Amino acid sequence: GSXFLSPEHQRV
Amino acid sequence: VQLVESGGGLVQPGGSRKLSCSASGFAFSSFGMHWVRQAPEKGLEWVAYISSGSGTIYYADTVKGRFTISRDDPKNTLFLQMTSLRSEDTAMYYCVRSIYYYGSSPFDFWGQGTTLTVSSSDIVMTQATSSVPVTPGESVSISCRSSKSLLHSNGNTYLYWFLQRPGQSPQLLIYRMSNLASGVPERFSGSGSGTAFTLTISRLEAEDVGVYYCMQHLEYPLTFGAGTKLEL
Amino acid sequence: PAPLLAGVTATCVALFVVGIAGNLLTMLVVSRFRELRTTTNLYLSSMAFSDLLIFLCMPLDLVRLWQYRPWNFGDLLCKLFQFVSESCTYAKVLTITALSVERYFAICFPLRAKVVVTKGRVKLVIFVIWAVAFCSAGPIFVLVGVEHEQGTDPWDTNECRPTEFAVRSGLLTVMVWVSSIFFFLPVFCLTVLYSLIGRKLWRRRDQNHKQTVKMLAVVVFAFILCWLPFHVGRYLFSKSFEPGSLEIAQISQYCNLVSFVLFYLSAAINPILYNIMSKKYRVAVFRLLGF
Amino acid sequence: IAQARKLVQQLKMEANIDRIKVSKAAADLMAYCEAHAKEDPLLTPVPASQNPFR
Amino acid sequence: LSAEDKAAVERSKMIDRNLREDGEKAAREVKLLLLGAGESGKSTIVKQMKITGIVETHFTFKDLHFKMFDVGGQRSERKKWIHCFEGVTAIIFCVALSDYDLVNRMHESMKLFDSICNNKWFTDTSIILFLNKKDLFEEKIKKSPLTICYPEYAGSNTYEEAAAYIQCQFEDLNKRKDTKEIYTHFTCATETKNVQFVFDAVTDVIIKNNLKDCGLF
Amino acid sequence: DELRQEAEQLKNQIRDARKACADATLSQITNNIDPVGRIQMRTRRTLRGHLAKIYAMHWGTDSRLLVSASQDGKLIIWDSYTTNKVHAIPLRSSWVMTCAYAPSGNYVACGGLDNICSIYNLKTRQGNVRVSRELAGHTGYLSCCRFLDDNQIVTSSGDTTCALWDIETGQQTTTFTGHTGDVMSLSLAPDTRLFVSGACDASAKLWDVREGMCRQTFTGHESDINAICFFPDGNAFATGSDDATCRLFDLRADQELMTYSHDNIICGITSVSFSKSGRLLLAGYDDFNCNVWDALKADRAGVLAGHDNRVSCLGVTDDGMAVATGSWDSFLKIWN
Ligand SMILES: CC(C)CCC[C@@H](C)[C@@H]1CC[C@H]2[C@@H]3CC=C4C[C@@H](O)CC[C@]4(C)[C@H]3CC[C@]21C
Ligand SMILES: CC(C)CCC[C@@H](C)[C@H]1CC[C@H]2[C@@H]3CC=C4C[C@@H](O)CC[C@]4(C)[C@H]3CC[C@]12C
Repeated sequence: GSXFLSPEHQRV
Repeated sequence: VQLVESGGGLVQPGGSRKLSCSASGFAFSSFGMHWVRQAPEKGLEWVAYISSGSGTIYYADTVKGRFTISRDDPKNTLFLQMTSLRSEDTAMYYCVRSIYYYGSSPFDFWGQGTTLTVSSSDIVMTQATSSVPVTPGESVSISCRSSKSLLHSNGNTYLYWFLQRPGQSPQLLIYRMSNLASGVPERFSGSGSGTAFTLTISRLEAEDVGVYYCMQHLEYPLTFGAGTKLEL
Repeated sequence: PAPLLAGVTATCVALFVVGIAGNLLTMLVVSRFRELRTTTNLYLSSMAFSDLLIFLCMPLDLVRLWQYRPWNFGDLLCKLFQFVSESCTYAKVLTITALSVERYFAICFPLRAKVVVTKGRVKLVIFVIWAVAFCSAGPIFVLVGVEHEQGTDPWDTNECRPTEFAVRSGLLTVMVWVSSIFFFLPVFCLTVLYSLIGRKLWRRRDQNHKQTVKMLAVVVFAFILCWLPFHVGRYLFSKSFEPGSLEIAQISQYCNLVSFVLFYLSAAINPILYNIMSKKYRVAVFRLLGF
Repeated sequence: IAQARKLVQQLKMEANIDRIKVSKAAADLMAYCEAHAKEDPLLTPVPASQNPFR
Repeated sequence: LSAEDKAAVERSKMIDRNLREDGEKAAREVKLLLLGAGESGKSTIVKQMKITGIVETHFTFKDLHFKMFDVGGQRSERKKWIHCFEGVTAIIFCVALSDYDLVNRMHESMKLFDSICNNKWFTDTSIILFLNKKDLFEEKIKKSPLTICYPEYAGSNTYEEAAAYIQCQFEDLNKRKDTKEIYTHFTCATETKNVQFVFDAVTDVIIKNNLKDCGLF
Repeated sequence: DELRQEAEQLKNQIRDARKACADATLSQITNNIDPVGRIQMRTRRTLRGHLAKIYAMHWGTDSRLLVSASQDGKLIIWDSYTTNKVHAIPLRSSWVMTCAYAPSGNYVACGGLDNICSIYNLKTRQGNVRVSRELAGHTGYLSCCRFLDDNQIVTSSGDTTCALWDIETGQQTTTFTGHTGDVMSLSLAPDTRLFVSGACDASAKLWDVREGMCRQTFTGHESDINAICFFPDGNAFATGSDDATCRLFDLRADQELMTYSHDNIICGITSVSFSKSGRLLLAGYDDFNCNVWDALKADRAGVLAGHDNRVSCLGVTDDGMAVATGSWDSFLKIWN
């Protein structure tokens, strides 16, 4: 299962 | 075929004992083995069973958790380790061989028995008569009844009949209601309705007196009738 | 960005059909034909079952590469479709390692193998592999769980992504490193054993031997190509959740979709890779089918 | 040479038999089939109630 | 749903378990079919090893169990029973080198070899060919020419040229060159070497079979 | 010679005598009877447990227990109803080509390339199967064996001869000589007063058990006869040969009655059996698919296709309920 990133990696 | 039982004697209540049955003259490893006790001046009672290969072990409710049955195939020995013995365990213990395949005669050979003297839902099989006075040469019918129908869906009615001659181990006469055992004369015949069964002796002999027991093999624990006595 | 997803989904569906067909054929042939019930076929049957579940989990993963933020399929589902996936992956790689070991013992030590390896000692290997695969992927339950962001209600932004506990504590990074064993140990085992088999075959002499070492090299190359991007991607996903990383925002999500296509490509091609050159298998698939 | 004489005697014993006509012999096989048609489970698929294989 | 039928099922499983165990033990065995067109050399390829239809010979070499079936005693139609040995590991064929001047016998052995090698049952079964009577062969070739059996033989009447010619003539009879091999050994007085040859040929056969099973060919 | 001519003169005399009786063919007589239609038989039980090729099977007279022989040296007795193995007998010689089950059910026999018929006692005071007797007179492999009673067995052999054996004494009571080729099959008559043997000389010979002579010889087949079965009436039999043709012979008419052949079928027949009525002829083939033939109209009623290998043996139960086909793919199937 390929890790996928949230389209919201704002890290704010 | 020979089964010799050892280990009996006078045991104090609460004590332990180990019973051994040494099989001789047959393929011991391929036969399922049973322990059947007979209390003094009382009838047969099933105690325990071990399958061939020791895969399946069953015990009576009376002895469950106290008695353990084990098998030694290389040494042809059957064991019954009895712990926490009480005075109701005073009986004659019999070693029985039974093989199960289509057409098999289960319970066909019984050992001579060992005497143990401890000091001080189940299917009910009913035998109405306890004693029958007989004369040689006549027909005798021995009736047995069961709480539940012994006829199974496969067509087999599992009612076995045994004769215990005086001072001798019980011998198998009829298996699965109608089948006559090996070596038994054809004077004996079994017929039944699935809940009520009869055993007919066509002509008597002096070698037919004894107690006649009916056993069911429909389900465990295996239960016996009180026994019908034949006297001259 | 928007059109690429169409290609990646269509490729996945194609791999889905090819993989399911191959795995079903493998299992059916092994089940019905006694002559094909060999140790190798037993390993491939287990591997076929593993690929079958990796494929059954494809619709859920394809959903997330399609929609991520509105996910409302359930927390138990989110755990289950990433646990069976990461468990079957680890059994798939372990089964490949077991096939390489069996091939090495069968070829390098032919007579000793006949005594040592038996179906009894192959069923045990299958059980051990499956147990290890399940145990290794058990922490996915403590890691992959639906989470919601404040400011919108629960259904509005749930994403089936690893928890934030896994990201604040170094749980993820540790488990992307623990998974890396599933790459390093098989790649080393396959390369060393296959090279030894090639050495022995070459020393003995033939065109057939050349074909054999070509096949061994092809399986090694397919393993490396399929799996190295996957592990690199998951390691980049671990670093992505760290501060100072915005370039890896693009790098991981792209390496991770290339690693998605390769991941399903592996399952589609593996029955073909290990069974195409077995004449008994081909004649039995022809016997099983009308053709 | 001994074998040939035995073959001659055997052909003597096989030739001197009474043969019935094929018409009067084929008619007996059909009669056996019609008479025993009902008691053939293979010809007529028996209902599963009295079939021992389910 | 069952009663003393559970006990019957248990008996059935115990005996099929024994059947499975017996099958594994048999699979470890190496089975060899010994053939030939007389007792010219078969008796010598059975003399060293210690153990009416089929005479089976069981011997162990290097911790491997071999079963060798001599079917010469079966005077019957071969095509009716030859399929029983379809799964034999290898076929051992014995040819006497001194039978080229005797009657025809060398031709008969070649006919038997061609028939056995090209059966539909032995398409992939390797053959270990033994050329016996090596000691006798030199005396015959120094007494008579080799052209008595093979009229097209151009060469001297010496052991090496004649014996290599016969080996070629036997190895050229196989039409299944793409699937099977013929392992030819000239039977020697040192019998540690005949068994060694058989062991080596069987090891090669097992390796090739294992490669076929693994899917690497 | 003076008497070699008489051999080929008598054969013509027989050919003429059996042509005077051929007034009408069996096809003509059964032209207006109705066809059996399409026979659809589904596999009910699959008996698995034999590791190698299954070479022979025989049903018991109780129609439930069957014995099967395989090249692995095991003789398994099966319970068809429950698929349970009642017994597994290890054989001294694994090259077993035939097996028979006694009518009583107390004994089984097997034989093969060792040239010995071994009788196994199934009902013993112990719980094991023991070798009761090993019959050794035959000088060729045993192709078929059939029990007459507990103490009498008839065995065919590949040395071109058949023999009647006394199990108690182990001696050949009677030897049947006359086949030039290897004898491949036997079929006992329902009365057990006659039996037929098919050999590799493409002839089927009728043999009477009591006086040991061959009453009739049937030579329609063009190739080796591999299977023979009596009709339930006992007045006809059917043979199976390597020429991909089954034919039916009448004892009383002394000639072939009808031929069962199809253009699509080019492989030999390994086993032949009849249904309880006799209407259906079941033949095993090398195409991996069994074929059902209408015995009266020579039509092919149906096909039994459930093996991946040659259907080496075939048997129908005495009550006609099921047919069992064993095969070289290591599996026995029960069809109904
Ligand atoms: C290096 C350390 C961390 C070990 C990592 C892997 C561990 C957890 C696992 C546990 C179970 C093991 C696997 C179980 C079974 C097999 C099949 C065998 O035919 C080859 C080895 C192989 C594939 C083993 C190697 C990997 C293994 C040792
Ligand atoms: C994913 C979870 C829910 C289920 C996992 C089930 C696994 C452990 C099961 C399902 C099917 C099983 C296989 C089915 C049949 C065989 C053939 C046998 O000769 C050896 C074992 C083997 C190869 C089994 C191994 C274990 C197996 C792969």
